[PDB]
Amino acid sequence: SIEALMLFGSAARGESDKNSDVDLLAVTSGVRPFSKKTEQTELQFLNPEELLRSASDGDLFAIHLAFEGKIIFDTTGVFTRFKERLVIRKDYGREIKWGNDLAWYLLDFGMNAENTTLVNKRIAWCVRTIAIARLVESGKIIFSPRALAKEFPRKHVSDLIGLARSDEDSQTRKRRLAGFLDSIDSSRPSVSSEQEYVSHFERTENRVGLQTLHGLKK
Amino acid sequence: SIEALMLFGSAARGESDKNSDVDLLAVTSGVRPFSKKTEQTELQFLNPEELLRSASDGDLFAIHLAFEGKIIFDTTGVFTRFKERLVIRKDYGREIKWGNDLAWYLLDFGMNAENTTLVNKRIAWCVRTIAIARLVESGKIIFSPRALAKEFPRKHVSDLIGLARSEDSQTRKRRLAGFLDSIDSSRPSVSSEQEYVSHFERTENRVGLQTLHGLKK
Amino acid sequence: SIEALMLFGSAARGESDKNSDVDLLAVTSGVRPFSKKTEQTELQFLNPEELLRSASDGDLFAIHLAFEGKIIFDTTGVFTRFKERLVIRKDYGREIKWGNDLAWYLLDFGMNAENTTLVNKRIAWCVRTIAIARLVESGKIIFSPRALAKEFPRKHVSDLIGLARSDEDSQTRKRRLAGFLDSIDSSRPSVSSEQEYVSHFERTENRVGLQTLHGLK
Amino acid sequence: SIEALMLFGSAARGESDKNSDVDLLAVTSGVRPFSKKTEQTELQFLNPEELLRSASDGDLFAIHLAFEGKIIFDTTGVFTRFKERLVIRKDYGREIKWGNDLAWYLLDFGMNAENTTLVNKRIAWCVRTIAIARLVESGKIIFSPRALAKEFPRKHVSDLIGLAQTRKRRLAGFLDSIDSSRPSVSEQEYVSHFERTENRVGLQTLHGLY
Ligand SMILES: Nc1ncnc2c1ncn2[C@@H]1C[C@H](O)[C@H](COP(=O)(O)Oc2ccc(C[C@@H](NC(=O)[C@@H]3CCCN3)C(=O)O)cc2)O1
Ligand SMILES: Nc1ncnc2c1ncn2[C@H]1C[C@H](O)[C@H](COP(=O)(O)Oc2ccc(C[C@H](N)C(=O)O)cc2)O1
Ligand SMILES: Nc1ncnc2c1ncn2[C@H]1C[C@H](O)[C@@H](COP(=O)(O)CP(=O)(O)OP(=O)(O)O)O1
Ligand SMILES: Nc1ncnc2c1ncn2[C@H]1C[C@H](O)[C@@H](COP(=O)(O)CP(=O)(O)OP(=O)(O)O)O1
Ligand SMILES: Nc1ncnc2c1ncn2[C@H]1C[C@H](O)[C@@H](COP(=O)(O)CP(=O)(O)OP(=O)(O)O)O1
Ligand SMILES: Nc1ncnc2c1ncn2[C@H]1C[C@H](O)[C@@H](COP(=O)(O)CP(=O)(O)OP(=O)(O)O)O1
Ligand SMILES: Nc1ncnc2c1ncn2[C@H]1C[C@H](O)[C@@H](COP(=O)(O)O)O1
Ligand SMILES: [Mn+2]
Ligand SMILES: [Mn+2]
Ligand SMILES: [Mn+2]
Ligand SMILES: [Mn+2]
Ligand SMILES: [Mn+2]
Ligand SMILES: [Mn+2]
Ligand SMILES: [Mn+2]
Ligand SMILES: [Mn+2]
Repeated sequence: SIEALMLFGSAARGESDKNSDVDLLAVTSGVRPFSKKTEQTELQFLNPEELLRSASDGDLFAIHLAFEGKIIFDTTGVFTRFKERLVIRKDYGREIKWGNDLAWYLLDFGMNAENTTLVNKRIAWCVRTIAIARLVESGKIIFSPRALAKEFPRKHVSDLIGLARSDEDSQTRKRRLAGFLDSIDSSRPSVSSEQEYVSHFERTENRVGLQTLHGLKK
Repeated sequence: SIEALMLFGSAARGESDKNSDVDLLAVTSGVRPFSKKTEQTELQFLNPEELLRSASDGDLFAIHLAFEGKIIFDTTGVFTRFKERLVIRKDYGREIKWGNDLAWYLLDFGMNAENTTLVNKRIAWCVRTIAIARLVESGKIIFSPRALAKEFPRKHVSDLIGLARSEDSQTRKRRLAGFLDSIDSSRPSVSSEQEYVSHFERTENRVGLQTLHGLKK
Repeated sequence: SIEALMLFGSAARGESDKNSDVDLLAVTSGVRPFSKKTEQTELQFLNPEELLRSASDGDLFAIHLAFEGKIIFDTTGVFTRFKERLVIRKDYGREIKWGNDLAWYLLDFGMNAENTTLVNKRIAWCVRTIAIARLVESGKIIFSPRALAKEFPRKHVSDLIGLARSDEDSQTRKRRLAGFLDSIDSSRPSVSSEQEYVSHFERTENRVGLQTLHGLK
Repeated sequence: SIEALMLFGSAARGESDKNSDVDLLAVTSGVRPFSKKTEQTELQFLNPEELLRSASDGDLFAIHLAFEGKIIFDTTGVFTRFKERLVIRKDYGREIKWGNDLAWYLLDFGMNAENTTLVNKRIAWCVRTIAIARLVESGKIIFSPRALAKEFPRKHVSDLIGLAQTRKRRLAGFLDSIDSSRPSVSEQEYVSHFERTENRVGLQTLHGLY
């Protein structure tokens, strides 16, 4: 069964934009994490242990749930134990490195891939993650696209996050992503071939990078 | 887009158990009415015009949304315009007869159908529709399966409504016949499955037409 | 200890304005009903037994809590037993008659009273009670001032309810209350003076009439 | 006039006991901060500019509202602008010092004062402000009395905070357990100390006679 249900995302902030979705977190035991999208809705499924682990580890997403989430119902108090476990870290350089390195892979290999929508979705994930992580290190808790652009005013932050649900395949994405990486003083990881990025993602445990690279194939 | 979102059903009452689903209503403009079931969740999609019509027509489901629904968000105020349009009727005999007639068909043809799940679900619909309507007529707003059996205490109400969540099969026909007796029900003047199709079309029993043709699939 | 808190009124409808208050209902065990107003906040205190009684008696205020109230927290489920006990009556002529009789007393004696604020509050109470009850009798659940004037289109409904928080002493209030009473085919009860209004309110169990009458003095 | 309403405190955590209150925050334009207490309810009134200031200055109480408060309604979106302005400070030693100095004053002079109630309220504030400051510096967000004693397990932490006879023995036992140092101060030198260190709560308490 489903122990608890939380509204998060822009709907929990009372904000909306052109193609906004509705974000719902369903806590149910004995299931591996997954999500289902259905006509502008998004259902995120987590088991209770994974929810508590994200708080103990100080996941940026866990910070969002505790900062802006709204409980719809909670029959087990799992969201209370979730907030009790939350430990906000002082250093998110690991998350910054993941978004940094995947941005370089997408720059080197993603701009002509067939799955344009996945590239755009994950280009935004890179810029979003770096912006969220850098702001938390500075003592701020920011998650909305409009506020990330104002609080982390690097080159093309708004444009690149705006790709999150776009099928835009213009080559101006490559020039803008390169300008953003330059504005944050990014350096490409010591890799070249696609196979080397795979090994580097494994070495640095960049799960989203591995999922993105493999997902672009088919 | 999605203007408003409402939690309804047993979760909105804090009465979810093990077999319970999670009921969510999403108001989206332009979409045709449909539902989607995903891992114990049920998403109901309506356009604003359809939502207001159910209020003006005093639909039993609309009374549930207005009485027990818990608004999660509503950017357009559509739920307020929904409640201002609500007109509870003093007479729900039309809805009562729809469930009464379909109950007779399921008693006469559904007890040995292949799709046992659909028959069990639609048997629960007949009993629940009748219980809800009778209680609204007396001035009560009741929708919990447990409270429907206490406030509408007819024979086997809890057992038959429980058939949606499914059990003592092959005694269902006896329990359904017992319920039809306790409500002083009468079978409509039909005696063929085609005569049931004809009766459902005259009386505009859409749930019956869907049920009958759904058992053939 | 406060076991449950509910938001009601216009804030729960998402349509409060600059002149609105914030309506909060607090349930505390072993306490008699009373109200405390604080910097445009209104705190209503009830015990669980009084709350559930208003549902069983079908109080018009209880209908509002059930169809428009939003729970802030509820550690005892008292709002769940509240809704299970609700019984909407087919007739509210008693509440209508209470509002009519008090309106006539204010018209006959209150238009030059010292406590103008109390008179303006209870004038709005009379018209609101009558409008709410009539709309409930017709199967509708209306409570906001704007919708009451639209759904109960009688003379000066909007103006008279607008006196709720007004210190206006103009005699135009008296002419408007008379025009309203004439539009609902109201008739003054067979009472001569102020003492006969007292004996009438006591005989007819008009608690609000007795409270208002002695409130001016 | 009231544009936003928020529930905070233990009721927002669903952890109210027999002696709890109901904490409500009302944002009202053009008012000075003040609070009304009505039959176990606590209404706190703020203007939007003051609410955003507490976020920009990283007030401990602002962090509580952002991570634990439950919005009842918000007609202006001020709570989102409130959360956008939040800047968690890298250090809260200033707050810890304020609570430490006042505790030493109350230990040296307030254990037999007339207003026994006010002494118990400010003593709890000292221990609570110190505990909450530790929790924020460590990245935690649950400011309940049980969480404070659990995460800050010094002697008699739950006893002192639980003060809303034996009070002196356990207050000194707390200062000893945290290796606290009394500031170099008489009761008149405690005044000159709070004034120099800008301990507002220490000033208003001593004159008692978020
Ligand atoms: N821990 C998280 N971190 C970052 N954001 C998260 C997290 N949880 C939920 N969200 C939000 C919700 C919001 O809606 C946004 C959509 O944007 P996103 O680009 O999908 O971001 C990601 C989404 C999921 C993952 C986890 C997993 N991938 C997947 O399960 C599927 C498989 C194909 C498509 N993804 C993985 O690789 O480990 C990683 C990134 O994601
Ligand atoms: N008008 C409503 N009456 C009762 N319930 C409704 C209604 N609308 C939505 N619901 C949800 C809430 C609950 O979950 C209930 C259980 O479903 P039921 O199957 O028992 O009852 C139905 C069977 C058929 C239909 C027709 C629909 N076009 C379809 O093709 O299905 C509709 C309902 O359905
Ligand atoms: N890369 C990331 N790292 C950590 N947390 C992240 C994240 N991306 C999103 N989040 C968090 C915050 C979102 O508000 C929230 C929903 O993520 P989302 O993809 O739905 C974007 P949202 O803020 O809802 O605006 P909208 O376009 O849908 O209207 O999940
Ligand atoms: N035949 C009918 N006529 C009018 N309204 C009806 C209805 N059947 C259900 N409803 C209303 C009320 C349900 O609570 C609500 C959800 O319908 P549901 O099928 O999910 C049964 P529920 O009350 O949620 O308990 P559970 O077994 O899921 O835990 O939809
Ligand atoms: N005479 C009556 N009979 C039955 N119920 C009555 C009632 N008067 C008020 N109510 C119910 C409904 C109000 O919305 C609700 C709050 O009553 P209220 O006096 O605060 C008027 P409200 O609807 O909130 O608009 P606003 O002027 O404050 O912006 O209490
Ligand atoms: N000295 C301080 N510095 C910063 N923040 C402080 C604070 N004292 C209290 N807070 C925050 C957190 C409380 O939950 C809340 C105070 O509310 P409260 O003083 O009523 C204690 P509470 O946590 O609600 O439990 P209970 O005893 O009422 O049941 O506001
Ligand atoms: N029984 C009842 N009737 C109407 N309003 C009620 C009642 N009980 C509480 N209230 C609340 C609702 C109003 O906002 C307010 C004005 O009541 P008023 O009596 O108009 O001064 O007091
Ligand atoms: Mn979203
Ligand atoms: Mn999303
Ligand atoms: Mn359900
Ligand atoms: Mn359902
Ligand atoms: Mn009001
Ligand atoms: Mn009021
Ligand atoms: Mn409190
Ligand atoms: Mn308090």
